Order: sequence, then C-alpha cells, then structure tokens
Amino acid sequence: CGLVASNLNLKPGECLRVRGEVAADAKSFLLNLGKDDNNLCLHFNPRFNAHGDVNTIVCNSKDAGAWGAEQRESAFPFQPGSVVEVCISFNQTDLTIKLPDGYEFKFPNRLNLEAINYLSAGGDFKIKCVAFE
Amino acid sequence: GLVASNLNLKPGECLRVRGEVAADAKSFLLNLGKDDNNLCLHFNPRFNAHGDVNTIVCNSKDAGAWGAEQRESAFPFQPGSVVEVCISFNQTDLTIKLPDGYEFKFPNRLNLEAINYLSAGGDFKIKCVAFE
Ligand SMILES: CC(=O)N[C@@H]1[C@@H](O)[C@H](O[C@@H]2O[C@H](CO)[C@H](O)[C@H](O)[C@H]2O)[C@@H](CO)O[C@@H]1O
Ligand SMILES: CC(=O)N[C@@H]1[C@@H](O)[C@H](O[C@@H]2O[C@H](CO)[C@H](O)[C@H](O)[C@H]2O)[C@@H](CO)O[C@@H]1O
Ligand SMILES: [Cl-]
Repeated sequence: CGLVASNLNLKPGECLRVRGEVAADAKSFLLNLGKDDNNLCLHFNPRFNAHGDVNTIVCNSKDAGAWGAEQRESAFPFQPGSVVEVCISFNQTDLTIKLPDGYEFKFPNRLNLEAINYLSAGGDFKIKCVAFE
Repeated sequence: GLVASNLNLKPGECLRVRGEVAADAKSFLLNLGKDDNNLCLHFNPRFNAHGDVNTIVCNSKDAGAWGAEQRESAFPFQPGSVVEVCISFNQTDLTIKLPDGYEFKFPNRLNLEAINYLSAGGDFKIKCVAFE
C-alpha cells in the first residue's frame, strides 16, 4: 500500500530512521520489518482508532504467515496530521524502537533473523525519508 | 542496494538519494520506472565498465529492452566518496541534478506520470532516500 523495499541487507548493529507524514484523519499506520512479507521480525502498528484500540501501539511478529503474541504500548506520542520520525535498532536478541519523543522500548526478535531485508509501510502514513545508520 | 515499489513519486516532487561510492568502484546505478522491465530512467555512471571510463550512461527500458543510450561527459564522481543526486520529472523529461552543481535532462520516453519503482545497485551504499 505504502512503500515496499526489498533487497536490503540490514544487519545487527545497524539503525533505520523513517520519517513520515501521518494523515489528518489517521486511523492507523504500520511499519513491517523482516525477511519477506510472511516473516516479520517486527510489525509496528500505532492505532489512533482501529480494531478496537485507541491511541495504542500494537507490536507483533509474523512467522511463516502467522501472527505471534501481541505486545502493547501505551506510550503514544503521535498526532494526526503531523510529520514524525521513528528509529529502529536491530540487535541480535531484540529490536529497540525509539519514538518521536525520545521514549524507547524493546521488542524481541522471535524469528531469530540475522538480517533485515524487507521493509514495508501501510496505513495512514506517507513515507518522506528512510535513512540507514 | 535497494529495490523499492509503490513509490508513487509524482511530478513536482524531488527524489533525493545520498550514498557512498566504494573505494574500488567500477560503476553504480539508479533505476526509475514502472517495474524492473520498464524504466523511464537507468542512470549509470561508469568509472570503468563495459569499456566505458568515467562516463555517465543513461537509457530507458521498454518491455525488457534497453533503448537508445545517452552519454554525458560530466562526471562529478570520485570513488570512495559520498554523493547525492536529486531527480525530479515531468511528462516530457527527467531532470537529474549532480554534485558539481551539474544538471541534465533525459527524455521521458515512456511518458510515465508517476514513478512507482526505484532500484539502486553497484559499488554504492545507500545512506538515505528522501521525497521532497
Ligand atoms: C486486544 C486484542 O487481542 N486485539 C486483537 C487485534 O490486535 C488483532 O488485529 C490484528 O493485529 C495484528 C497484530 O497482531 C495485525 O495488526 C493485523 O493487522 C490486525 O488485524 C485481531 C485479529 O488478529 O484480534 C484481536 O481483535
Ligand atoms: C558503447 C555501447 O554501446 N555499449 C553498450 C553497453 O553500454 C550496454 O551495456 C548495457 O547498457 C545498459 C544501458 O544501455 C545498462 O547499463 C546495462 O546494465 C548494460 O549491460 C550493452 C548491452 O546492452 O550494449 C553495448 O555494449
Ligand atoms: Cl515461508
């Protein structure tokens, strides 16, 4: 729906900075990181209003097409109709997600993927920049 | 280095790509188009490849077929360095802005109104991609 990027070969130790514009009417947006569309080490989905969630961040994994156990975050530094930046650090055991306000939290790497080769965006978000750091 | 689709780049926008050119570089390329078989722009600076030495080769690809090459003298590129290129387009041409200030045009052969595919490859490592 939004950007799909493959042929990446991000490895442990490297950082992704993603800046985007959140829609005025945003309901939800997501960032998928993984091997391919069925093997996601990280599905990051801030829900403004969707699936029954309100101002909640839902994080999950996807293994061979099937979703894992959700993990919710109540930290919610996102405003509809804004331009935000999120940074994801890929470590061996887990991922660190750094929010626009500085807040950080971790998510485990349940796949035990050694690299990130796929990135996708969806929902109510317009990718503006992707950086490798 | 990267294969991207659903880019939906439109006229009026500027695509900015910044990356580092390898120490022992032979070539690097940026492809823009519909898909891998249908490119409105293959931008390939060759430090030394296919017989070409310090030359910028540009072309199109229509249904898998390369089109007529266009060669540029300007070669504001040094190996081992970090470069940035800015591409914008319209119905008739693609404008490519290089480091030295340098800039040229390339015809919009397929007359695409939106660019959905971008690939980046060769002796170049992508540091950032922006849509301004
Ligand atoms: C509280 C609770 O259990 N809610 C869930 C939803 O989160 C879930 O929605 C799916 O969530 C996955 C992430 O795990 C993807 O975001 C997918 O897009 C969502 O639809 C649904 C269905 O799986 O189940 C409960 O409603
Ligand atoms: C002088 C000359 O005509 N040389 C050409 C090549 O440049 C060309 O190589 C391909 O060129 C396309 C651009 O047209 C891409 O850069 C592709 O990667 C290159 O292989 C070849 C092959 O089509 O034809 C002549 O040699
Ligand atoms: Cl699979």
